[PDB]
Amino acid sequence: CKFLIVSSTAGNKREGVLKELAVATKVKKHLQDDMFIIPLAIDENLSYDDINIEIVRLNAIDFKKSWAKGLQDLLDAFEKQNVPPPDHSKSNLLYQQIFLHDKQAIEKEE
Amino acid sequence: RNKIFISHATPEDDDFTRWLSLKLIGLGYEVWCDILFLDKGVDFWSTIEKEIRENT
Amino acid sequence: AQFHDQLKARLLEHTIPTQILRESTLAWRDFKNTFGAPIRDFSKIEGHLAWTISTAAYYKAGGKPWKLGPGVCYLGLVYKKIQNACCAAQMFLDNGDGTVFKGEVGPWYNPEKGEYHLKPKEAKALLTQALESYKEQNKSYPKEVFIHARTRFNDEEWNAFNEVTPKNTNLVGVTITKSKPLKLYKTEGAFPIMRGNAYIVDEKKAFLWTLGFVPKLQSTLSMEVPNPIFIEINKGEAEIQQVLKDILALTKLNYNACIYADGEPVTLRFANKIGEILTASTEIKTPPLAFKYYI
Amino acid sequence: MKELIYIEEPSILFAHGQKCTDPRDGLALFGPLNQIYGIKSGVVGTQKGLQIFKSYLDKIQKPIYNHNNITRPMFPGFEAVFGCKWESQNIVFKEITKRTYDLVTLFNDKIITANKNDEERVDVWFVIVPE
DNA sequence: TAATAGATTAGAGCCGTTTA
Ligand SMILES: [Mg+2]
Repeated sequence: CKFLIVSSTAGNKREGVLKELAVATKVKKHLQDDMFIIPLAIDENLSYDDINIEIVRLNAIDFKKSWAKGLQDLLDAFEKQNVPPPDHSKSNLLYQQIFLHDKQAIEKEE
Repeated sequence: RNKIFISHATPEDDDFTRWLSLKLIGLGYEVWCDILFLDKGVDFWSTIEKEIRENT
Repeated sequence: AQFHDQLKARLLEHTIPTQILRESTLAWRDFKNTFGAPIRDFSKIEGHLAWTISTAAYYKAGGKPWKLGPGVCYLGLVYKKIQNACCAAQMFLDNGDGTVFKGEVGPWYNPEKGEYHLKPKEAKALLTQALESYKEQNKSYPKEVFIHARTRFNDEEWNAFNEVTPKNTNLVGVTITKSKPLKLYKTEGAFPIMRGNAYIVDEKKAFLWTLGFVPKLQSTLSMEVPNPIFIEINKGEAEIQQVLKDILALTKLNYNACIYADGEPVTLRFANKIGEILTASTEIKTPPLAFKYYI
Repeated sequence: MKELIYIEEPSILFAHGQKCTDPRDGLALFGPLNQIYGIKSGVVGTQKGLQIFKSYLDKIQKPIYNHNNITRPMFPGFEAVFGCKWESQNIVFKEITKRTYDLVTLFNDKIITANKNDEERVDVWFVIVPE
């Protein structure tokens, strides 16, 4: 439904993110909706200049200061764009599946 | 064509424009402000043109 | 030397949360050793620093950062040398599952210079204060009173405790000792023993590694080699596994910082802090008793 | 060869009823239990101390990264973690321009007069002590 | 009163910031 692209200094010129952004703009053109791709600018050193052409045309969300204000911008933009019962238990059970698999107490005699 | 457009300096003058827009919507008039109604992740200049010369 | 504690003691009369911040902490870059790196090298911990103080602020602004997961009143008491002054810190679970983590204050004065044991009258007063605090919070008397300290409980104070207590209330006394020289290493890996392991010595005594390697952090709560804390059930009847689990839970209440866990019970640490603050200045009737005025 | 039992690490609860192990990850994932609306910061100190606290608060609003992030998790930001405003532009400042006793009484009197006389409410006073 | 130990107890200080 939406494509948030991180717009840090490293994340705006790397090859993989560039190709993902390119196919994102292609599917945006296919979907004929301008409310698809959202840049999240987080990096103090990276100004609104020097940013990639493929995202320079679009309106970024200011995550440079107070990441939570950018989070609120993301939330009310999603509500304004009809982006489709919130349950934090899903994230609670998902946090240790991926982020804690090399970091756990596995049974082994020591 | 039924819309009101308010242009302003973005970094400095926001409180006045926000208050003016809020009062205008309270009065029933439809308004468009870049710090209130300009969507995120959208070509801002193209939408400003559309609002200015299409519905204003 | 006694600047912070006496500031807080003088501020105890009029209830105002306060946080003391040394200028060398907030901006450690500009203060230097005059011949190289700054005096307080906080580069590796700056974000962690920005964590801890934030929680401290959020703790002293009336916010509850986290709860714990009934009918058990933990009472950790610590002795202060001046005459001796015993000051305690209590916690339990409210009927709404809220973590009541107030104190047990109004320090009790044992006149002996080195007897870290409360007199029968002072022990009775401390215990009954804890029981009525529990009564007014949970509407009922506690089912079990897990009373712990860094000192062994002598016979006369134990008798005072069990005569001031009411019926159907089992209280067990626990002794926590730090710096006990049992340096258990790990033969295979280069990282010390993982945190949470317990070596049982007796049905009443054991060594618990409340600090050490944390699998979740891929590192250690303690530099060098961890020092297990000795947990002994000197008084009362309780299961040592249950006591170890409860004390591991109590090692999660460190609201004075934001750290995965601390090596000693937070009840004892906070009782020590409030006792030092109380002994810093003159006697004050009915101290505030909530830790936001001390930590 | 004595057997070492294991006590499962206790889980601390957070907002919405979710429990986590590390206070940092739990705070940055679900947030604190109760919500306060913000911190009315009070500063008691010299002008340089106020400037230092101002700068550090402004840095606190934005994320700060540890040198090693896997062991000690980073700070997403106070507004990101706790969800209550602690901006630096809402500070009640009190400037200061037996020796320990008098140094203590200076800040004590400042806090007493600012909490008694001043109309601005301070959730918690931060004694920014020089060095 | 002094001393010689062990067991506990308590303070204070002091540096590093948890091996990737
Ligand atoms: Mg503290």
